[PDB]
Amino acid sequence: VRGAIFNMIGPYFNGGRVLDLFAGSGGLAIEAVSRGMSAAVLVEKNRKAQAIIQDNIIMTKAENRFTLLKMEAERAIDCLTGRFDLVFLDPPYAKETIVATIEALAAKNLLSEQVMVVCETDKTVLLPKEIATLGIWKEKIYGISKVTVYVNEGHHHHHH
Amino acid sequence: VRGAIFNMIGPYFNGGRVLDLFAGSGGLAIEAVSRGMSAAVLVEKNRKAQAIIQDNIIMTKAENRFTLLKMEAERAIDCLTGRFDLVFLDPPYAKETIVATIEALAAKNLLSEQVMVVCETDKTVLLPKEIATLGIWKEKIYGISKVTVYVNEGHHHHHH
Ligand SMILES: OC[C@H]1O[C@H](O)[C@H](O)[C@@H](O)[C@@H]1O
Repeated sequence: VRGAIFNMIGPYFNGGRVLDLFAGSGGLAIEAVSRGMSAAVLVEKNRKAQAIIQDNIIMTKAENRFTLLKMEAERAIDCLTGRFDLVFLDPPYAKETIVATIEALAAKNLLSEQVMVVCETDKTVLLPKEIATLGIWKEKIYGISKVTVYVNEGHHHHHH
Repeated sequence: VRGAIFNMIGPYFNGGRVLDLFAGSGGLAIEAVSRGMSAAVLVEKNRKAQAIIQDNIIMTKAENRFTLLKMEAERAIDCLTGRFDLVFLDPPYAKETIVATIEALAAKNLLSEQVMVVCETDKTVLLPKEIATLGIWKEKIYGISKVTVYVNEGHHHHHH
């Protein structure tokens, strides 16, 4: 569904910083940078996922644009600084706390003025229309998952 | 002071990852990227230093190349994953912390084969010739400071 997600929020980007809080294989972050983002911070504590991410980043030929952090998402939010323009939140079902996480990101001033938060959850997960200062821009349900995209009030339209 | 330091280890670089522990104002990491390093991870626990770093990062017009972590160096090392090509160390309890930090970095396999670990300390601080698998390559004293650079046994000779 990589192409599906990017057809929603992209397909191409104008640079910026990406935060992938539950990076997994690194797919989301890597493709985002590929499609136009400048750099990406990937957070994934899963030992097995690490090796895969490492290899995927090296295969991009622009590996230095990726920073992998082996830590819990909550911990990462309390240690990262600066601001992110695109945030990917695809937590495993049992650890999913989209609302709390976005509120934390906003409270820690980790979101850029023009920010987009892409959430991937089970199809059955209901999310509020507004979280912090963000609002749902798009929501698509395909297969057993649902992708919900939050953006800041006044987020600029995407250029085609 | 930076001109002297970089004439020792540079003066230019063709890409790579920088790690600036006990970053302070982040001056070394920023200059290293300006000279050719690809990206930098800076770790600084002090709140005032963090503010300064964030501001300096903006003045580079290439802020997307920096990742600032607000955490203890020890904690940071346990969360880092990529191999680093250039490491800057200027910590409190210099001699003690430099040895412990290099030992930790080496144990976590966070140093590239051709890594340069650059230590800036008071002129009187005496550092050991060897730490873990590293050894002193260069050491220069000027003004009221001393720069010591550690490298791995297989470090390649540098150009002039
Ligand atoms: O927040 C989303 C926006 O982030 C950055 O500004 C990107 O350059 C832009 O392409 C993207 O639409």
